[PDB]
Amino acid sequence: STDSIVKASNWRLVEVGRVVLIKKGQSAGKLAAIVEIIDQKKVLIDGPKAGVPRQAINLGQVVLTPLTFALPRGARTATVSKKWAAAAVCEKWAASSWAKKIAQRERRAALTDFERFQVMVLRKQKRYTVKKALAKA
Amino acid sequence: AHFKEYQVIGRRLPTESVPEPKLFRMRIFASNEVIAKSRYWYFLQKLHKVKKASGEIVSINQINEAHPTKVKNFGVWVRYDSRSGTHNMYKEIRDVSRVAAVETLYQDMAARHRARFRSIHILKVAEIEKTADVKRQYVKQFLTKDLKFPLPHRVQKSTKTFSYKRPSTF
Amino acid sequence: VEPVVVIDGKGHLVGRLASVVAKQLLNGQKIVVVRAEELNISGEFFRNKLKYHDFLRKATAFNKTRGPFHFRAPSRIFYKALRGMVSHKTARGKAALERLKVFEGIPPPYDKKKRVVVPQALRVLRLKPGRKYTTLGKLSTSVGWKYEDVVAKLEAKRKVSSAEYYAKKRAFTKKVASANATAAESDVAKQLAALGY
Amino acid sequence: MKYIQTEQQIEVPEGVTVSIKSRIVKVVGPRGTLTKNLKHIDVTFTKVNNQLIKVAVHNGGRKHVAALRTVKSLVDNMITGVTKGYKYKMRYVYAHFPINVNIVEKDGAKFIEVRNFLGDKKIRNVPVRDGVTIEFSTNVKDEIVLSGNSVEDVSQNAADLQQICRVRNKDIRKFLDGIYVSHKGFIT
Amino acid sequence: VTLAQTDKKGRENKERIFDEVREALDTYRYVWVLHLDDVRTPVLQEIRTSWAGSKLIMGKRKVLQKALGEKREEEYKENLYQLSKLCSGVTGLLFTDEDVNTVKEYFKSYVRSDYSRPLTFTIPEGIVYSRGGQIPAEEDVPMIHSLEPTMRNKFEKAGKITIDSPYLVCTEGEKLDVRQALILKQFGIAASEFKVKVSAYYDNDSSTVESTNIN
RNA sequence: GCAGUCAAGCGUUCAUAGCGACAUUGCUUUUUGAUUCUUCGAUGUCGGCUCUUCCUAUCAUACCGAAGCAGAAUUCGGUAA
RNA sequence: AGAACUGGCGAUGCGGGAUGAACCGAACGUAGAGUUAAGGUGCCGGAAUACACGCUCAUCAGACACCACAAAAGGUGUUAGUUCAUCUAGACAGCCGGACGGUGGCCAUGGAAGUCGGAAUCCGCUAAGGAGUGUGUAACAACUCACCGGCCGAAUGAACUA
Repeated sequence: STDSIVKASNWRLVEVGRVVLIKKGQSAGKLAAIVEIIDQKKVLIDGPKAGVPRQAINLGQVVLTPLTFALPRGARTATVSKKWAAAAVCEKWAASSWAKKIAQRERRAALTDFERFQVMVLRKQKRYTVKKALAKA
Repeated sequence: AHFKEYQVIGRRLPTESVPEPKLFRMRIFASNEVIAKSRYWYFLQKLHKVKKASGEIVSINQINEAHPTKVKNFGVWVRYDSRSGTHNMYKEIRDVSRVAAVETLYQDMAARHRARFRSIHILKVAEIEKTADVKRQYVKQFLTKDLKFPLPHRVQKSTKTFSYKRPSTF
Repeated sequence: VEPVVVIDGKGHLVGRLASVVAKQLLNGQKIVVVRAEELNISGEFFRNKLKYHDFLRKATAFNKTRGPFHFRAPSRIFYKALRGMVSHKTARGKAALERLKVFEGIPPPYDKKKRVVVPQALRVLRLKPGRKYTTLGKLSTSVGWKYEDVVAKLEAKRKVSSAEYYAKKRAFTKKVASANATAAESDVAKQLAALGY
Repeated sequence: MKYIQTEQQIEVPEGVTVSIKSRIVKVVGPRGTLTKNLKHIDVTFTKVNNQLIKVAVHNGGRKHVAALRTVKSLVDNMITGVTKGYKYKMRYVYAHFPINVNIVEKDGAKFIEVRNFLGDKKIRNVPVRDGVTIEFSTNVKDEIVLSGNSVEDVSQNAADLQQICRVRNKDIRKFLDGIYVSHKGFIT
Repeated sequence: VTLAQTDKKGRENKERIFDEVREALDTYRYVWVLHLDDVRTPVLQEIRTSWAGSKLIMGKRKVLQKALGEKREEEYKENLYQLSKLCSGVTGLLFTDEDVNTVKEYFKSYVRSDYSRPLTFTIPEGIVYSRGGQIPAEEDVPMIHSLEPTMRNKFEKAGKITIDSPYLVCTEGEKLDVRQALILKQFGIAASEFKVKVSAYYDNDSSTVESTNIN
């Protein structure tokens, strides 16, 4: 116990190969990988598997996602597409909780009124078993 | 606006006893076609003795970027008019295409040196092919290997007027 | 969206809060603002003192009673900055300021209810880091509010009572989440997951 | 010109340990413990391995980077105070009136008392701060010695002790009375 | 800002000493490199006038390293690069052609006395003086009062300067402080002997590297 | 102010075109504290009693700075109505 | 105070400049829907607390033509520039060592020995060191710089432009 407990303050930091999510624009919710950083506020992105074209973007329009993978700086679209498959980030993305939350509110919007009735009848059944399990232990 | 780089070609006048005037081309940064024809006579009258009524324009062409998705260092020579007499300036921009780099230059001149569009003359925009001959400092710091920088203290723009979460940064 | 909305006053800016409050009062929403003594003003402390003093000397020369009443309390300072935004001379402005209640601290019954914040008026989202601000609770003490030794004492009494509630609430949520976890994997749970709940 | 990142390096010797939650800095070692607040200064601390700690400022201008160097200068002064300590030795030149300096405790407050300064009947008190010990130099005439762990606890009490004896309404070139700081040094 | 007469030399002076080393090699057949860290200026001159046939060149290190040729392959004359690596201290190269014995006899026989930068002296507990107890104090002249604020600050009554406690400025068997060097330096005590040393000799026509050590 | 000596700056590419700051040097009734009682003519109406306020460009009191200030007595400057 | 060409006010409302005979848009029957001018979009107050690159902190900041404010000249406050030199054969800063013989040079003199002063003002040896940058002793001495050298390892200094 003669150790320096100094905190790390972990951060998502931009680099080559930091995969990102485009929140607004033409793409609107697609994955893409940063190819080369231009300056403080602009980068150069590309995702071939998702469908976003290669373009330069401001960092205001994009959000940082914690997944990374190894990729050389200044790569072309064929080379990013090959590295994309080797990391298999499209499988690693759906494992994360933040991708599941996106899909859930997408599904709750597409619910039919009859399906919105079926959500109701099940939650009336689920709360009956819980309140018996509660208030005994 | 979105600048578009244009080539304009000028041929003074075919007259008797002087056939075939030579020809004169320029590269013009202008937001559309009609300004670039008028921006052409603004320079070409300064160089030698012609007029628009003593002139006609041969052909216009839109010069696209040769390689958009490649990242280029650009060194731009600029002459401009101040409140005092005119004087030169050399500046360096790192950007995506030629015609997007002039966009960031006029914003840079209007911010720091308070120069509108009419005062600035664009001398030569050149791509610096090799690295490590970049003169300026603020362009040079992005050329270090394995450059990684965090973005601390991000704000969040929320549409509802009231939020209940006591909102938090990064 | 709610009948009476309780805005927590901590960490906000005077002007940018009072703008978005004044629009809701003119639209019919009832707003009650609590913890006024924690409100913040941009700029350093010595500036905002002198912006008060050149205001403080402006009063009617032939009779000082009839002039601009220089209120001192942090709620009253904030109520001033809001009152200039609503057109308070008409009948529309009088009925718009009767929807507003501003308090120092949190008095009962507003401690039992939820408090909210306004994201376009937070200090920590608006100003750039490395920039001087000013606490309004210190400011009114420098110009004659003889109650900061009282309001801060009642908060230290409140927060101990509030910390006992939260520990009771957190242990009850622990029992529910454990009961909800063992309720999962049932046939009613798996059909909900398909529909998204 | 918006420097992208700048860093300094604070060296930690073998005696001391430092534990830092958000900006509160604690230095624990041989002679004692010292703490310092840093909520206003806006930096990021990072340990590499147990003897070197990097500070960092990302994307800051010239005024923000200028404050980064003095953070290194403050934490280095904390480490030396815990290892070597600080000792200020002061002398007091009197022209004609001998200065009586004593240490009196007033309900546990330990005030430094100055008498007979330049023929004044006024009895001045100088309070001793927390973490500074005042002792009189054995076998050296006319010396008062201040020693403590923190620089700011000692060096303020050194400067407070001299300004209370300031000469007024007189030509200072002829009247040379006062208390002065001889030199600034370490305990060991 | 200043208005002094003497100006900076520049790069051309560094290339002139680069020129002087090349011509001195083939003319004088012996080359002598020396470690002379602390030297006095009239001591440097009298070595030049005791060796009138010689040429002596002092200069910066990497200039003198490159003037011999710091690389193995690149050099003025052959087998020159091994001796250049050895000379770590401040050097002044020497060029005499008489003898390999007389030169190593000369530096071992030559010795002077300078500042310490050993023996111990105590300041007497009376009035201090310029010599400070070297000669009897009745013959002594008291110190100037103007350098007393230097003594209360840097060296750590009447105009005659008084100590009340006895002070020892040195102790034997001890490395002296840089400050304790200045205490003897101000009093005028040059009791420590000074001697210059040589590390390597070279012969041009023999063209081999000679390695030795004298202290 | 005029008569000069300069030249820190300017005159489309420029010394000597043309200006030309800070400076600098000279008289306009007496370089030796003698004099020298020289008050050389304002062409539309305000002054004072009482009694409040306000400006600071501060004469006095408050705390300071510099001095070419031993003390005393002063001189100069800052905050301050 | 008096003229010249054209427009306007007087004779003329309406939208914009908070307010305004003269400015900006536009000239009037009574009404409905549509799009705009000049001006504006935090709240009063109808309309983006829209987007994008920068700059600026004021112990009297600043905010939009006519218009209700200002001068020269200064400011290691900040930013971007020009021309010049130094530099990985080691710059800038820092400590550390050298800074000498002719000669205490000549008149000045109670006494400056480089430094109360006045004219004057070269060599020797040098990597380098002034017939001397300053602290000053009554005159000496000493210290320092201006000149190099050893450690030390990334660019730095100077004027000027706005």
